Amino acid sequence: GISRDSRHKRSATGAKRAQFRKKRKFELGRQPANTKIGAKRIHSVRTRGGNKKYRALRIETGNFSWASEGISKKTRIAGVVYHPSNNELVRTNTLTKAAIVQIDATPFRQWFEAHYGQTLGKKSKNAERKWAARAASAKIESSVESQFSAGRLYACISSRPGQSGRCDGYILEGEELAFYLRRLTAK
Amino acid sequence: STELTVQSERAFQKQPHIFNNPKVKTSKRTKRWYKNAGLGFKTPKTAIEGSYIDKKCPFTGLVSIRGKILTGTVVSTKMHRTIVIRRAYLHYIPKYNRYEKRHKNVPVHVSPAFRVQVGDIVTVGQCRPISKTVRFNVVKVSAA
Amino acid sequence: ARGPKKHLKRLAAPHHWLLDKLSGCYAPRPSAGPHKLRESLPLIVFLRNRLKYALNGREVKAILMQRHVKVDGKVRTDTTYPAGFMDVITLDATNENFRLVYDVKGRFAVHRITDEEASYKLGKVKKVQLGKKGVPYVVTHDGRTIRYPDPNIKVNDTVKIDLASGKITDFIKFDAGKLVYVTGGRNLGRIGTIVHKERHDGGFDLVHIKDSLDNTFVTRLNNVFVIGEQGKPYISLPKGKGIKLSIAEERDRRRAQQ
Amino acid sequence: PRAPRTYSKTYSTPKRPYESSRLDAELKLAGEFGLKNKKEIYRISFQLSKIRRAARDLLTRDEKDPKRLFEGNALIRRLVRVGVLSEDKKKLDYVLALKVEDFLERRLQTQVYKLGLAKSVHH
RNA sequence: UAUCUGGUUGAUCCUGCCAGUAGUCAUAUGCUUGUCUCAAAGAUUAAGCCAUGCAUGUCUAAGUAUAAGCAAUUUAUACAGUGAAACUGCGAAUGGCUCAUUAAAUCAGUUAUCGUUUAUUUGAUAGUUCCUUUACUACAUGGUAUAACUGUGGUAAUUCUAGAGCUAAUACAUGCUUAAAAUCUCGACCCUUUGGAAGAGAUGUAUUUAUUAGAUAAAAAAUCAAUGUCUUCGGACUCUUUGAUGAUUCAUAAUAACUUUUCGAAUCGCAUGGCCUUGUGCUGGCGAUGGUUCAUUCAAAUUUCUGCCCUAUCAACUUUCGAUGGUAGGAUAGUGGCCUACCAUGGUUUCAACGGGUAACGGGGAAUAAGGGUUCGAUUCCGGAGAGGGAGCCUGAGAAACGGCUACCA
RNA sequence: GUCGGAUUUCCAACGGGGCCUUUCCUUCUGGCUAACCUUGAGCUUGGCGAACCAGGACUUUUACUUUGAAAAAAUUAGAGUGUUCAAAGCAGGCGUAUUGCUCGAAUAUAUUAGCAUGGAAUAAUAGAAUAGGACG
RNA sequence: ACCCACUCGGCACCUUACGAGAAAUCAAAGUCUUUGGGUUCUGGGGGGAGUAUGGUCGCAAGGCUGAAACUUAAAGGAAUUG
RNA sequence: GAAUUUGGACAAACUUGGUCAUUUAGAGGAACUAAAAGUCGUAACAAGGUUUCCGUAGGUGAACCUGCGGAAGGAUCAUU
RNA sequence: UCUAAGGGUCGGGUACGAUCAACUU
RNA sequence: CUCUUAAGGUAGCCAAAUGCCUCGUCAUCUAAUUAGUGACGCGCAUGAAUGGAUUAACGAGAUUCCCACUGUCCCUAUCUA
Ligand SMILES: [Mg+2]
Ligand SMILES: [Mg+2]
Ligand SMILES: [Mg+2]
Ligand SMILES: [Mg+2]
Ligand SMILES: [Mg+2]
Ligand SMILES: [Mg+2]
Ligand SMILES: [Mg+2]
Ligand SMILES: [Mg+2]
Ligand SMILES: [Mg+2]
Ligand SMILES: [Mg+2]
Ligand SMILES: [Mg+2]
Ligand SMILES: [Mg+2]
Ligand SMILES: [Mg+2]
Ligand SMILES: [Mg+2]
Ligand SMILES: [Mg+2]
Ligand SMILES: [Mg+2]
Ligand SMILES: [Mg+2]
Ligand SMILES: [Mg+2]
Ligand SMILES: [Mg+2]
Ligand SMILES: [Mg+2]
Ligand SMILES: [Mg+2]
Ligand SMILES: [Mg+2]
Ligand SMILES: [Mg+2]
Ligand SMILES: [Mg+2]
Ligand SMILES: [Mg+2]
Ligand SMILES: [Mg+2]
Repeated sequence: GISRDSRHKRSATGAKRAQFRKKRKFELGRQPANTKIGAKRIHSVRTRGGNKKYRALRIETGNFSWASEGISKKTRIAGVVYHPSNNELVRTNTLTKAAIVQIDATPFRQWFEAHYGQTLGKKSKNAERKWAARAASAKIESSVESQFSAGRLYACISSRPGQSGRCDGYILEGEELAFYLRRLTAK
Repeated sequence: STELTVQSERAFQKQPHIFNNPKVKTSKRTKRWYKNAGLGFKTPKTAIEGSYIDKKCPFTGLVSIRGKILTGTVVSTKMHRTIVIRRAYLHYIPKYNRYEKRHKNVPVHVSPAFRVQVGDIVTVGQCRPISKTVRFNVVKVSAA
Repeated sequence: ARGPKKHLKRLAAPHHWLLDKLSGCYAPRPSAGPHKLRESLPLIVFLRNRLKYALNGREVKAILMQRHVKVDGKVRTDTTYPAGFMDVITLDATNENFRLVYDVKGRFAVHRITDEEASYKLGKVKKVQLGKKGVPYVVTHDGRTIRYPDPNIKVNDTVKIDLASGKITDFIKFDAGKLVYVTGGRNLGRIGTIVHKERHDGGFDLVHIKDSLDNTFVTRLNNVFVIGEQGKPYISLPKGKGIKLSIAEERDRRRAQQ
Repeated sequence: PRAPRTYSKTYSTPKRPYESSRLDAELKLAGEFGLKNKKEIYRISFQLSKIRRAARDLLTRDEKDPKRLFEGNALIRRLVRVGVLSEDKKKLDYVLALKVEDFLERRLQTQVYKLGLAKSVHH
């Protein structure tokens, strides 16, 4: 099937290499998963040396790390919003590595209030003493406060769903965030 | 070089696993990662204070120089981040007791930290397959 | 192709086993074990062709199934178990103890050792790095791993292993002026009191070496085995002490007695 | 598959077929050594030649070369040991001029004649 | 063993070829053939086609036996003796054979994996899994189905098999059982300033993502943000923990989580011993099998530099639809235009690219040789490739397997 | 100078090494401080680091040639040895052969390419000329 | 403009053979078995044949590049005597 | 959890063209080699009875002849 | 039903932004 | 060799739109060809600005064969104005 050898396509000089060495299994490929959103369905793949590989399809949720706070949570995905490789993946809402997505941002909002408690968007003394200590850090950035109002966060998939069956990533911040927002809003 | 107006590609260009945190403020706003390639090759000043990415750079990328170290004269630099160098040698034909000129073209990836021209004598270090035909990486420029 | 090979033709086996070219197409292919196939004794060669203790492979097979032969104090019933450099072969019958040490000629020479000597062995340390849970370990040349080693142990040293527990009693640091034993190379089987070494970053570090008769030779770093501080070694050297007598004058020694 | 068996021919034929000079001489050699054919002489010529090819090799090498001294004494040891070369001639230059028949002299059937008991070589 | 000779004219000296001469692990064939040792052998044409018969099976003390098998142990009423069949576990990826293809391809020498997979061998290696984790609960151990077998049948036939009835596990599927200690999160109160608390949870390994450490040429002072262990709150201040490589985002460790959840022994032989509150009470040896991970070994995949025969009546080739490179991703055990999307216009060649031929598998080597060479290498070892031609794929650590399967063509 | 085998003080040759003749033919943090002006009564307390080491900025590039390491085994050359000789093969040989002893299975060749080391003649490259030249 | 002596370059010439060559002959056709100053082109027994075909150039004539089948033991060079 | 099925890539094979390479038929035309005492001439070798040959062009049964330019391998190394 | 590309006009002390509208692929 | 002209048809070309004999002879295309084409040449009676031999392109020019297509035909039938 899909083979990764190079005794096919032409040599450097442009010459064509003649046939040799009928296809080998250790030089194979397979076909893309094209993992979509919703109705979780993961299929297993028997790879070389056993080494089971999980092929994601129709996945639901993921583990996304808000880098600044050194935390991660389980949140959903709204859809693909920007894909550097092929714009076709965006329209079909296809999940790949480094495909910008919008996530649910719900657990993050309550975690922020649980951890900082000052405010986001818009009882016992054991709590605010932490808050008093965990002060001077509720000024994260003005470009993520506005995202919290709508309850969707621009996230990037840093995992390979086709290989590990999981969609993990991080929330865009700082320079990276300003790089995609200008690409998104241009008209 | 001309700094290639770094943020030009569709995907954001960054050094992997090099995180800058916006909560705190200090000097060196964008952290830069680099390494010394060893074998006495020095890390050029441009790589330290540049802005390029070139994840194949032997000083600021994910590639490592190991194996043969070669030398040749740059003969074509019309690629992007790649040059072709010519390595001449005399092949000894045993019957006639004398030598004959020969040459080869070794396409080598050139880091943005270097500036090269046709005629520059450059040394390259072996590394893992970078592209279909690139297996060496420009590591020291000896002429201008 | 399609998987590993399982036979070994004669004319392919390592030449230091001294196997005659005729008398059979195939040779004993060493199984996986503590030592490289290329430098390996295996017992069907040791017991039958060196000691003459058995006339066929089937008698060699019979001896092993009596749990008599034991390498490093463990039974090792297998007939093609690869016996390597400086393993100790102990036989209950005749109370005979053997050590595998290369002769001056680069062959595994029969070498009987005292019973006290069979109570330990040396292994050259190949790599020393942290394992899981931050537990440092070493790797000797025979694949033996030893957790919690002395931090001062570095690569290319040698260690004295109890051979009853996997523990180390002593280690000899790698320094110029230490007695060594060349394993592998054209100078195989020589002992030479290191003079110095070169760095040569980029691999294949060389070392210069000179025997008692003031003959200098050089071999690669991987082909050197320190066997203790100058003078006395920590193992019983075989007869000859690896001097590499030239063909010119050895015959006179050979003709000395006749 | 078994190790091939080395073999080698023990004789070489002369280049020119019909020399009146060579035909007479070899026939004389069989006359007083009782050899059946010309092959028993060609072999001695071949044996002598590979002796000289080695003998010539050592001489052109430098004197006191460890190769010549060791091997050169090896060759004259064997030639003397058989009796082909006289003891007084051990210079490795007197091997180069040995003779055709000195080997034929040390043949058993010749030596038996010399040690009586046959009263004719064909006996 | 650095050797030449016959043939152009009436005669001569040259150029020059024809003939002779010698050898051939170079074949065939003719005539002849007494002995000993040794030994090639349907390669050359047809990698043409094949009757028949063989060439891959396998058990110990140590997985499973109610044979409605065989004899007697008699130590045994459950078994422990031998032991067909069958399940299970391994192997069938080795070997053997051929040389069709193949001309920077294979291959030889030499590098790399800081670029990956590795059954097996050898050496090390899980006190953390009663999940509302105080009755959910078997842990002196928990379920299901089936073969063999009994019986009924079909077909002309195949190493074909249906329905019915039983029965096992190292088959399959579940499943608890052991110390602490410390740490970090939460968090009842005194109530307060210097603030500590009861109590709870988590804290193995494995997968995925993110973030932190993974230093280390030299010596002294300034006051601050606030003491910072203990204070004679003057500050003595040190211990401040840190491996390897030329080199790393390395080894390894820490925090946050994630998993549709891996592993963390419901297995077998032999000898049976010590402790008592002698109860089938508590402990106890030598092994076998399996098992996560790391390392080694047997490998494999890819890879560097250089090296190949005849051809110009082959001078340009490559990029339509991958050609050369960049970025991103998908795929792979992994690098890589391997593939896809976007972008650039590159890449080889008179130092012979590309195209053509090869009565071309490459080498180690073979014959002949003064030195130099010429010619051969299907064939005893190493390497590759193939199983009438093509293509795809299951099982497995390992196959694009063919004494495996599927399809097409013959 | 022992009865054909080696020593010395030797007249020579052959080839190496060190110093000087304007002849640095790179070096710092520290160790041996080393060869120590170190001397203590004729064997004593203290000289200048590579003669050995970790890191130093630098570091003119080649070709050549010497040595060395790798270049499977078989085959080739070749040491030894009774296969009765030999083609071969890697055996065997010596004992009072009652208990045993013991030598071997060498060595070399292995184009070219790659790696390390010494020479620096021969054959090429570059350097300080509208001096950012070197020392400072 | 002549004469004498000398010199640099050229077109040549006369005698000699130390040397070269198969020889006719050569001051280069020498310094080549005592075989190496640098370099380009061409040749490999006689015929078929400078033919066929294919390119390419030309208005054409024709040029350049250029085989194979086949057939043969001599073609040839320089001198000697007739 | 079987039959069946949507779409995808790998993709054998067939049909129809195209191209290239190798063998091969063919009326007829035109060469070349050989034998045979064929027919016509006598162009070459002697100043070969018009000196021979080269390039080019034209012509004629055929060897060849003729022009123009050359060469000596000429039948002259030579006229102060 | 979408996507990419192809423009005009205004704007810095002595690279970008705003507005408008084309059918071609 | 002969008779004879002002000179005896050259290079080319041909059963040609020029060939009587003729449906010439050989080959090809065909199941079968007075047709077509390629060859042949004693050509009733070709042939050189009466222009000769070829010729890419062009043609409501003349002719032959092949593929596609078809009620031209086998073999007719139906419908509309
Ligand atoms: Mg084995
Ligand atoms: Mg003649
Ligand atoms: Mg004649
Ligand atoms: Mg005659
Ligand atoms: Mg001949
Ligand atoms: Mg095989
Ligand atoms: Mg194990
Ligand atoms: Mg790319
Ligand atoms: Mg990539
Ligand atoms: Mg072939
Ligand atoms: Mg063949
Ligand atoms: Mg083979
Ligand atoms: Mg195969
Ligand atoms: Mg067949
Ligand atoms: Mg197959
Ligand atoms: Mg078969
Ligand atoms: Mg070199
Ligand atoms: Mg030169
Ligand atoms: Mg003049
Ligand atoms: Mg010739
Ligand atoms: Mg010729
Ligand atoms: Mg003549
Ligand atoms: Mg005539
Ligand atoms: Mg006449
Ligand atoms: Mg004439
Ligand atoms: Mg002539």
